Amino acid sequence: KTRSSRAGLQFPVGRVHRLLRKGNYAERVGAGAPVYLAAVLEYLTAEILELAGNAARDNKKTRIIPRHLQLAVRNDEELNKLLGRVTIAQGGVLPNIQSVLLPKKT
Amino acid sequence: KAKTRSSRAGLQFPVGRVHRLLRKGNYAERVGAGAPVYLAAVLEYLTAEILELAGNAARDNKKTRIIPRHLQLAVRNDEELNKLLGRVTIAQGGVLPNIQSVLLPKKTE
Amino acid sequence: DGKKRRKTRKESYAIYVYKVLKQVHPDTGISSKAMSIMNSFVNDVFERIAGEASRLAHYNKRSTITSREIQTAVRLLLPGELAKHAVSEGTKAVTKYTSAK
Amino acid sequence: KKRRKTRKESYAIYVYKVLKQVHPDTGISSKAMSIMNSFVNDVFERIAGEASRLAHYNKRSTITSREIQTAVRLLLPGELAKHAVSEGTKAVTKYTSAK
Amino acid sequence: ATGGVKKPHRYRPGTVALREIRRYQKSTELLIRKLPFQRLVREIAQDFKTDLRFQSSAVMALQEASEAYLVALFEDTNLCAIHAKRVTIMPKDIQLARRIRGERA
Amino acid sequence: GGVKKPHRYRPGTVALREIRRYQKSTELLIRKLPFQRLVREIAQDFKTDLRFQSSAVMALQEASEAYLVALFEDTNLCAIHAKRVTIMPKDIQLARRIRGERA
Amino acid sequence: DNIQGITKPAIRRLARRGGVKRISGLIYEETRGVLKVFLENVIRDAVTYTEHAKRKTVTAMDVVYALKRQGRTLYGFGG
Amino acid sequence: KRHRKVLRDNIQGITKPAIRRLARRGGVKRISGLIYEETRGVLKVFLENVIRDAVTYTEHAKRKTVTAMDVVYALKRQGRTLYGFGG
DNA sequence: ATCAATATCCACCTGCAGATACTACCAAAAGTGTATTTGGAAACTGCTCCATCAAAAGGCATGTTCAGCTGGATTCCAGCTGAACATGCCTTTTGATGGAGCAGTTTCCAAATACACTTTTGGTAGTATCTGCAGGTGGATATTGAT
DNA sequence: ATCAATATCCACCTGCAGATACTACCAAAAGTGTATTTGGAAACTGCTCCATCAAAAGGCATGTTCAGCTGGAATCCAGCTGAACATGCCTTTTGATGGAGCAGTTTCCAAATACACTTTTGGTAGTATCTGCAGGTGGATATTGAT
Ligand SMILES: [Mn+2]
Repeated sequence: KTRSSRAGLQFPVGRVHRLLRKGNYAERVGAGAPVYLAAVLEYLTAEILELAGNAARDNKKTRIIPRHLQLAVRNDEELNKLLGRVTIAQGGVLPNIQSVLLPKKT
Repeated sequence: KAKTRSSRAGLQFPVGRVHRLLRKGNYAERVGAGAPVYLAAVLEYLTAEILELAGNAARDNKKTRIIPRHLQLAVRNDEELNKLLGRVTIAQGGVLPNIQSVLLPKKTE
Repeated sequence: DGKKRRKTRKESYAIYVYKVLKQVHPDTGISSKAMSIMNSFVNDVFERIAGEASRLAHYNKRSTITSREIQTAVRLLLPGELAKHAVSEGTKAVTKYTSAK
Repeated sequence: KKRRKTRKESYAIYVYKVLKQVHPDTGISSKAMSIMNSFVNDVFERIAGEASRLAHYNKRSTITSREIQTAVRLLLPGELAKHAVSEGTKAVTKYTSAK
Repeated sequence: ATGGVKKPHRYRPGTVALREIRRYQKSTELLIRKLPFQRLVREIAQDFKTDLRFQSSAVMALQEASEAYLVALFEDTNLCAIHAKRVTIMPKDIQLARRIRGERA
Repeated sequence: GGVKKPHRYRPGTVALREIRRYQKSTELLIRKLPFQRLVREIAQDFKTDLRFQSSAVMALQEASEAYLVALFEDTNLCAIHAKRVTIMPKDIQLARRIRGERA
Repeated sequence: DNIQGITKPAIRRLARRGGVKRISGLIYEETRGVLKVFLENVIRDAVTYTEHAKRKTVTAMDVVYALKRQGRTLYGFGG
Repeated sequence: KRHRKVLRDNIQGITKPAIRRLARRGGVKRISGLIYEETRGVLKVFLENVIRDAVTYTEHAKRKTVTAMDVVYALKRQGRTLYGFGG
């Protein structure tokens, strides 16, 4: 049996393990860590997916693309901060216009 | 011991310590013996390069011993270093004499 | 007629992603373009974590990264409520690992 | 007396050594020295880590001197690099000639 | 009789601007023209170093990443006139935005 | 009742003079206690009843201030940019946004 | 008073170092209310290292790394 | 059979509308006259900046082409990590 | 141009918070041949991709004319703010200890790990059918603007 | 409020490239099992160092009074910056072929790891004068701001 199901996950605790030895951040690699890791990564993916999903729906579409993704990401407080210096190809911006730039009094 | 590797290059920077220092952080599996020198050299020069302009800043304000303020003035008054430490703060360094234009007495001239 | 000198295996999570995709939205699809951000989502974060962890080792002169470091790493890196969940989510599967076989 | 003897090894001495080869008659407060150790330290990692980064991109494992050059090339601004890039390509060929 | 200006339809100064902000904000395609930007990526390299080659892709980032830049800098700038109490962006605004970001001195 | 025309350094002058005075000075510009009071008031909310190393609090009083000191230069600019000289808090808010603070 | 225990003149004092001529009345609170975030964020990152090495005292090293990883790196304490 | 014709002053290959467009996307209504030029140079500084890097990669791997990865490595390393193109 | 009223900046004065230099000291940081390990350049060399011309064509940039309205300089002006200047509370301090608690230690099994088998699988080629969305035409309602 | 004139919602369809969907191979990677080898919990206590208390002082703060004028606020007015209009060029699009110069398989060696045993010196830990400075003393007159 596999270590994924073994920890009840979808991410590869095998493949992330490799990328911790070959990676060189330390010599000795723990045994809980690579699990904790996969898990960690998996939450995020998920978090953001469940986000640009509703986005995807908002504009009545069913195939999440970058735009919805950047709508997810940006339209949300905690994520934004995680990717404050990050960038997303065909990103699109969040629609928005400053106020004094709107016309009034005839 | 006979003589030093740092002397085999003519420095004051421990080519020995470098080669071990570049293991503790785990920067790679194998190290080309050229690098620990190449590094020391650069670091050495760099340290000097400041000291120079810092020691140069010593006479100007009639004092002999370098204080942080002289190290800060050394750094910021240069271009190529200001940038290199555009994201760094020296403890107790203070700020360079800079008063903005519009602020002076009798409007702005 | 194919296989013309074996190209160094380019390996992504496009499966692992899409696995966890269907869980969130059963009928809701995904561009290459749209995915091809997602892989860097992982890519980006992993290294940010492996990194910050590696740093902790040498702050305590430790040679190994425990799932305790990862927590701290995540606890530092991941902000607000995103950290909380993760912390627990991390442990949850960790525990499922520790109490097996 | 070897009990609380856990060393705090620093560049400080080497820095004073250098403090002289251009300004041989100069004092430096122990707080102004504390800075200079935070300097080279910073400069050490920065370059090292970059040369450490410069490995895997190329599927590398041995940090040769080259990737240090490059690290510093990538690291140090304008004119200020040129010298350093030189300074280090120097010493390397000296120790090549040396024992 | 002689009183009714002219006849052709014209929109007020800035009402196409609003019309457009609304638009180039709604979507995402890269905003300068491929091959003209292209050369500017070719020519700046060739000036660092000659006999060189850009991957079909690799110019793209340089562009994608490069718009992005400004559009986001532009935002910082749009904000700066507004702050000075204005609707118009004059260099300074940028220069100021560059300044604070820590882009110049 | 009076004094027969007193010496009053017409306002603004003491300011410019203090700028001259304070810019070349290097030592910190907040009382250590109130700071160390605040350094201990907040910190609790992450781990309870702690101790601060001698240097630790000051390293902050370096940074904390160092952050502010600069944060002001930036504010002034904005004020000046709006053709002003007094730093209205709107400036600060604008000067936060830009660095990547409120945005 | 803690946060209010941060003096309006000290606010002025530090501002003067930035070359502030004229300080509006509101600034004094805002300064405190911008100094707070700074600290929370700083110390948060700091203590998190403490809590790792198993310590009841915020070391100096605890901070350097906080300010480094914060991006506001500091010089002359790491000893 | 080669080409490689003279290559100069392309910055204006960044044209007023296209510049102006980013000014829309930016949420900008009224554009100064000096802008477009001022703008053209910042792009260069930018470009100028990221490409030193992406080449110093190519340059280094003993390459003669600016592989996607390079550019990205060079973007992230500057503060502008980009998702999408590789790595 | 006059000159009271301060703040300032020069050598000259001396004491202490602070750097300078020596002696005692010992685990470790460093250097040296050795015997063995493998990364990595170096050539043949497939194969993918980029530089390149082709020609069609067409959307999008240019530049010029004409105005509507936003910037700039206008004086202004009322209350917000620096200055002084009176206290006077409230940091500063050093002085020198209760006492943690971080440092330091020598243990000692769980945890990491490197070695040789084992078994799946996820990734690419290649092959071949579906299917979401850009995109064009077209028919009601929206917003803007001249009335 | 109504008329008019452009841009846009809103659903409608093609049509194809962009996803997703099989086989089939198939190389590495992932997992199982024991063996080795070790980094760090786990208590015990030292000792540098962190926490208020002590006990006079007044330096730095605030609440204070008055104007000195900077923010903001209108008023006007020249002219830039937008909307539009007429063109056309150079951007864009689609294949097509050399041919680079990149990538992977196959080889053999310069250089480096992993041991093992002796050698030099940087941090530690004091005891003592060394020493430039960091804050008072006159004395001077520029920088300020009344006349
Ligand atoms: Mn050129």
